[PDB]
Amino acid sequence: ASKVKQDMPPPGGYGPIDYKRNLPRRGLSGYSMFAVGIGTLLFGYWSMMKWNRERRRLQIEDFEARIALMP
Amino acid sequence: KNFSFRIDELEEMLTNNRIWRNRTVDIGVVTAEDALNYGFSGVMLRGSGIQWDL
Repeated sequence: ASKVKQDMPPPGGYGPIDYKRNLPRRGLSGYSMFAVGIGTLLFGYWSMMKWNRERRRLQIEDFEARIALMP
Repeated sequence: KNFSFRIDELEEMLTNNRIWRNRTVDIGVVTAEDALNYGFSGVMLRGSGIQWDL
């Protein structure tokens, strides 16, 4: 009466299975990376230029006050 | 159908790492004739260029 019933794949088979290596390239050129590094270095250099000159002026002002108080 | 992503993550961790490459590249080099004579089989043969798979 009852037909055979055992573990079999479904009709038409299973869905395709991926096996190829998948290592995508994120994407950024070495020239671009070096340019970003140089640009951030230059920006830091300029900002610290300005801040260090201001610090020199502040130190000179403190020295002026000390000179005034010295006698 | 999900294992290939796990292999890909393993490769992300290992295949292009400079420390892993420096640890494994040019280590334990065996010639094809030496591998055949010493009785090697499997990958130990196929790593030396021998085209053999049972």
